[PDB]
Amino acid sequence: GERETWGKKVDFLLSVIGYAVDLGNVWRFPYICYQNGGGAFLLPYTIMAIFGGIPLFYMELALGQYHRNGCISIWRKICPIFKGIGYAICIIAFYIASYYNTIMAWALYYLISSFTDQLPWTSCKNSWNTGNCTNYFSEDNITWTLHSTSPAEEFYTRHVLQIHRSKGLQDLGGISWQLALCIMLIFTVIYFSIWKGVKTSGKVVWVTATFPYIILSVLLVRGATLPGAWRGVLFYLKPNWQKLLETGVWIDAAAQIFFSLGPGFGVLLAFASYNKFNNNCYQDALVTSVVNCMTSFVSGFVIFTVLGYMAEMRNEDVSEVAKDAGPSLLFITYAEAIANMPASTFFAIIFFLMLITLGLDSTFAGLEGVITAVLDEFPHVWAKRRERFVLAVVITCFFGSLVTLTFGGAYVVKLLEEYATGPAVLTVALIEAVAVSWFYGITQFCRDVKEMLGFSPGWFWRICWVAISPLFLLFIICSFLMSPPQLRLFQYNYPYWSIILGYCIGTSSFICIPTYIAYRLIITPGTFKERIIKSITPETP
Amino acid sequence: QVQLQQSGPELVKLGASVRISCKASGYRFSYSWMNWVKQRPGKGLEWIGRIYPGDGDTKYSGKFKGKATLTADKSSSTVYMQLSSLTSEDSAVYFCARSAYGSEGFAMDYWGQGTSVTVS
Amino acid sequence: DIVLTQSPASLAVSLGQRATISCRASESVDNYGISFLNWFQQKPGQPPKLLIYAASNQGSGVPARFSGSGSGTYFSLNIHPMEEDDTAVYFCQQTKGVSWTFGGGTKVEIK
Ligand SMILES: Fc1ccc(-c2csc(N3CCNCC3)n2)cc1
Repeated sequence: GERETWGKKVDFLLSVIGYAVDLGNVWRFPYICYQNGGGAFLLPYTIMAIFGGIPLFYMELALGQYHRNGCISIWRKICPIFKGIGYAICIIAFYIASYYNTIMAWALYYLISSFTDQLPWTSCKNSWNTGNCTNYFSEDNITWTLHSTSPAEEFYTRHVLQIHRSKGLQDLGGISWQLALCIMLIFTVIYFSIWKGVKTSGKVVWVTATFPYIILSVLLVRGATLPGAWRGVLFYLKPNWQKLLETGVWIDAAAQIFFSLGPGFGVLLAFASYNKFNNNCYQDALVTSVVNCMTSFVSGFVIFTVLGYMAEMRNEDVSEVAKDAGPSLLFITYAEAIANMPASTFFAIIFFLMLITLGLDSTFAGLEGVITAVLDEFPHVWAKRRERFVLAVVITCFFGSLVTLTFGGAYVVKLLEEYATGPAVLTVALIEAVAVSWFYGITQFCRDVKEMLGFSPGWFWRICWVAISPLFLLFIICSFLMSPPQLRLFQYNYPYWSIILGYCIGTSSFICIPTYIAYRLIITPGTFKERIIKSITPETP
Repeated sequence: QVQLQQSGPELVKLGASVRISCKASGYRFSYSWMNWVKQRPGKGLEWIGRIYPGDGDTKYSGKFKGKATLTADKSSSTVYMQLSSLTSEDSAVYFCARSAYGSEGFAMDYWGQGTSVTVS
Repeated sequence: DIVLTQSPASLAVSLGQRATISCRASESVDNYGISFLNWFQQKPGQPPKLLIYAASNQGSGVPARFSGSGSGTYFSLNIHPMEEDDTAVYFCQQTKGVSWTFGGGTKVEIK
């Protein structure tokens, strides 16, 4: 087969690292770690990474490399009835692209807004500011009334978001042309990065996957030298071992590691499908997973040095400084830090460029998974003319993201990020692991891995894939189902119909798998036993 | 009770410069633009400029830059205005206003009694 | 520089009738859902008094008879009933641009 291959091994490694290293490594993991015991949380995170995310990462990489097919078509070679998984994954991508890119747009907007001599989120003198605004790092002579807001909070909520113009999820308001242009530029960059395939995405990730680390090192050096950063680092690391007793800590570690590594989104599979057959996907999986986890740790150091600095300038514990987190931590809290620190313009420019790149590499990977899946599944129509299909994918993602550009767009972004990554994607990943372990047989998968690498996976990997990784995903799914999210943003309690809409989004993502199972059973003739067996067995070309 | 107290009536000669003061009270002084507005004897209001004492950021009208310079003194909660190279045209009543906040359209809610500058 | 054109330059009202003063902005003054156009009243020989602190919002202590309306480039101030105490010069100030130019002023006098 004349299939495309990575120009260089570094291209694949950096593509995977950029995929797994997103803004979640920077603002999800550190907040979750501090909330769940700080240093103690490194014990769940590690454990659920060793027996959880990493086995699935390696399994997906090996599967994609061996079968050299995308998310949709690969199930022809593993378990045909589960072909619907592919389509489900595609839908998930859309939902992700509906909000993911929007967040990047915000960063881009901030980036542009950060090119001024004085950062616009520095003072309360601006048009968007209201009477509640008060300088965050003001002298103690002026008290911080509970109703007060910081200038950066005003800039985020009223200038860029204009959230004040939306009464909630029911009244999103109009579309902000500024964010519309920002996301249009974002999608132009995305398209022109992933329109010729891996031969261009691999080269683009050289900048989009390494630059975030350069900026992270710069920001770590900046924060470590800030006054009061040691207190922030101590809060980050001070272990609350009692938190390990709570099940919620382990639940959060599981969810964080799964959604950080991203095993089960059809993206690692698509990236591996371009690897050379005999390439070592075991080493690649280990290297990329440890890189992602260490990036999460280092970015937590970066964030919490600054949080401790901010907690020192205000005589407050880091708990009040962090508040509630979200994008409201890199756009309000950290943005306040940049505004206060010297050389604020340069640090803001690099910080928001880092956010843009951290998002861009992951979006490249997420959309490339879908593009590869469709290209492999329907080559008779898309094998050529790939550029126009990628254009169609980008246009569809932009149209899906239009709702997130409204003045109530932040509410929709939070809704999607809470429900797009709900138990639907976890169930899809669990069914992937089950199909490749039980239905396809762990022995056959290990034989394929031996044929690729030359050595069969050890008993640890077999046990993980067969029992623990499916059990890991099932544990997360049960956690998500038996605890609905009471999600809240900007003192706006989400309504119950929003929860029902999130359930609808999740099922629409997942309802592809049962629908295709029923379709495949119906089409295949024979009795029910044969009707099922003939479709479980991988098709032989 | 917000009270903007301005200087008394001022009489100056041609080509001189004058210091017009506006003392603010009743509100947090550093977080409100202080607008200076001109009003000639027979003509309407004529915005001169504004100063944010918090950052000390002054923005002037196109025809008043250089002619008028605003400054702030947070210790005394005062806003000062230099009119330079005063001519017969500058003879007018000058008002200082609090400018409310951005959410309220920067409305100049509170005003001073006005300083009558007579150039002769 | 946003230019506010008021109309009419002078306006005569029979006592108790409705007074309407129109303002046209060369550029839209709306921003973040806030019109950024204010209406002020000035009695002869007194400092201007804030009248409407937005396109619509009533200035603190302003009687309910005064009412602002409009948005974008066109705004209006309406007085109903026009009491004898309302004879004054009504100005409109745009707080949108860098320079907050005042309006030409409308002299409302009792007929
Ligand atoms: F348009 C898109 C489509 C998909 C994604 C996507 C899928 S999975 C994922 N991540 C999980 C692993 N951690 C990095 C982020 N992102 C993003 C944008």
